Amino acid sequence: KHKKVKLAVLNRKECPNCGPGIFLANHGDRFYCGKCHSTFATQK
Amino acid sequence: ENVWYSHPRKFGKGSRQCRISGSHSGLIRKYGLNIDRQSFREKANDIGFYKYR
Amino acid sequence: MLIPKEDRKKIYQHLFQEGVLVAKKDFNQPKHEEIDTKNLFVIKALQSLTSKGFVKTQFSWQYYYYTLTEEGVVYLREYLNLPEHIFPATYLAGQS
Amino acid sequence: AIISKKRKLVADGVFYAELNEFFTRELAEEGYSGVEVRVTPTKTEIIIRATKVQDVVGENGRRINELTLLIEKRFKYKRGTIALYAERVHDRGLSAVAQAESMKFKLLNGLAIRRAA
RNA sequence: ACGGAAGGGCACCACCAGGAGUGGAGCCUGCGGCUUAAUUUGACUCAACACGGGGAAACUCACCAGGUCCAGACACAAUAAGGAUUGACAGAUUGAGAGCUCUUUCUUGAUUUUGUGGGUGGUGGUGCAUGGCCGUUCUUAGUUGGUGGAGUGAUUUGUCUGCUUAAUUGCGAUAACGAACGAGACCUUAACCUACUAAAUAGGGUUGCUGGCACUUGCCGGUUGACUCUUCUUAGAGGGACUAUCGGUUUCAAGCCGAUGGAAGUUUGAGGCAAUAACAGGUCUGUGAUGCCCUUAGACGUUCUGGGCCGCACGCGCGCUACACUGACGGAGCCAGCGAGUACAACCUUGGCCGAGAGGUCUGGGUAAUCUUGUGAAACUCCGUCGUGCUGGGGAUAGAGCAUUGUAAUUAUUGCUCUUCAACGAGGAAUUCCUAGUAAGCGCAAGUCAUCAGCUUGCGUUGAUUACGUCCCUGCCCUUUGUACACACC
Ligand SMILES: [Zn+2]
Repeated sequence: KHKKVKLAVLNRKECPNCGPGIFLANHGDRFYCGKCHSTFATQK
Repeated sequence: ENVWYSHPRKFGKGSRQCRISGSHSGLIRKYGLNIDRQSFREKANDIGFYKYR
Repeated sequence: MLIPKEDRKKIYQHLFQEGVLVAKKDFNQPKHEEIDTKNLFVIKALQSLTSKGFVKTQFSWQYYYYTLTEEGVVYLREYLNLPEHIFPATYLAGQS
Repeated sequence: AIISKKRKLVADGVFYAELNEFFTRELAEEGYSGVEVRVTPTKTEIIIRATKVQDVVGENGRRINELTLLIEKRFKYKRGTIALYAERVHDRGLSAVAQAESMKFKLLNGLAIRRAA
């Protein structure tokens, strides 16, 4: 188990599927959501 | 929370249960009672069963 | 205990109107009867109540019973914010 | 409905058997011999014979008023169909269940073993 | 309390007169031993061993092999949003679309996570810390107290020479008189009632409408068309039995034995309830019945997934099917009683089609003297085929496929179809159960049950031989005797 690597103030574009609700996660050409488990592939 | 946390328990001995505690052995299911044979002797005359002969 | 606090206030809600809760002993159930929360969520909520004053309860025939004391009515008025002349089950609604 | 007559007659006995068991727990402090159910049309008269009658009722409808709501959620009933009364016992000497509660107190308090008998 | 000491009694859990057989064979299933990573634990003479309602495919499940989960209630306290911590597809990962995490930077907004207490959970330890309930001493005849007597006293007679009884059951004899509990009485069930009280959910008659038939009036019917009733049938409410009436036989007492009446004459048959006093008999593996010891998150609590409780040179215990001609293999004939049974589930399931079977399917009816159901079940009856040869008797081991119940049948679940066709020519010492609708053939139903009787508890068909007595054997009750025993001859 893990402490979650907690770090506030972090630190981008809103969701296509949902409204103004969740922000995307930036990687080396890789994306996934927070609330709607994890449902992205292409860059946005 | 976790996905797999059950088995098809709609039949057999594991799914069936008594009303008092929950013993999976010596279960009376005749007339839809569901009270095990140890506690049935205790609660016989209250339900209405008697030892006539 | 790990209960998002939207669900926990709905247990205090439903207790306050009727004044009685008859919870089954069955853990790992989809949702509770009448109230729209889990059975493990409901039992652990009323389990935490018993430690800090209240609540009159049993462990008989796979049926947990819960009926609030006089001080227990005062505790629930603080969180839910209802002042006086309310539901519970100390006095009747009218003719009953 | 529509259920057979043999099944409902046995189910009637277990319904009472549950009710008698819970009132042994709930009315342990206030005295309790038993329960007598009489299912009339619509309503149902549940007569609880006990020693301390006014304490079983409570403060003008509190103990019994809460207990009537409990029986509804257990066995699925509406407000009006059940009425929990409280009547006195026909003597303590013959009714041998009353002596067990007095003896249970005397051992829990700390009284003599032989001289209680 | 014992006695390898003596009188008098009693029991097919003893024995005589006999019947059926188990111990022999093959196989089903419990217990050992062996076996094993695990082959889960209880139980040890009658009173362990088809017992735990124990027929485990996963659940069950206390056990291994390898993993997940917090379900750490709460008292107070360390970060207390410059996050307490909750979730997380994608492929390395992983039995594995378990975020199990190690690759990841989005979520989530005080529910908690992190110390010390504090628990809750346990088919964890102890039946020799206990309670309830069951077993056994024993369903045997035995056990107590009130006045009066005998004893300084522990105590004792009453509770007994006899004769009866199934029985301290009763007659009679008397420092004994009356009394209670146990048994007997009581309660439940099976018989008898053409007399009451009754019913198209019970069956019969009058008759109609009608179907066919022998051709005279009469035979078989098909309808819940009509009218009416109570023999069977169910079940209220009563009677019937009291050893009755005689004959013998007894201090010619209490009873017992031979007739006659009677549906009934062993307490009229069988069970149900069951005294004081005990055992260190069984159960902590029915339990939010439970003392305290252990176990208290890297979990003996848990939860999912494969595997085992069924391994096989070998012993004993109940059991099933056979060792055939009183029989097996064919048709034909064809009769019971106890039960049981879904509507929020998937129950019993006729009638019609498909199929050599098992079983597929369309439909019902039934919440049940209404439909399954007349549960036309077996053994039996009667003509044919084989006839005394391990044979056509017997069915075990075997292989292939066709069905069904299941998430799953390979460690054949279960049934079916042809083939494979053995062991055993009435069983050695020993040994169990049994006095009449019983014994022993015979199947049926229920109980457990998603699917599985070679088991147990209940029912009705077929229905004997042989006592109708006794302490010789094996043990039980009293009296009289002896004791250096009193956790009492282990
Ligand atoms: Zn999204």
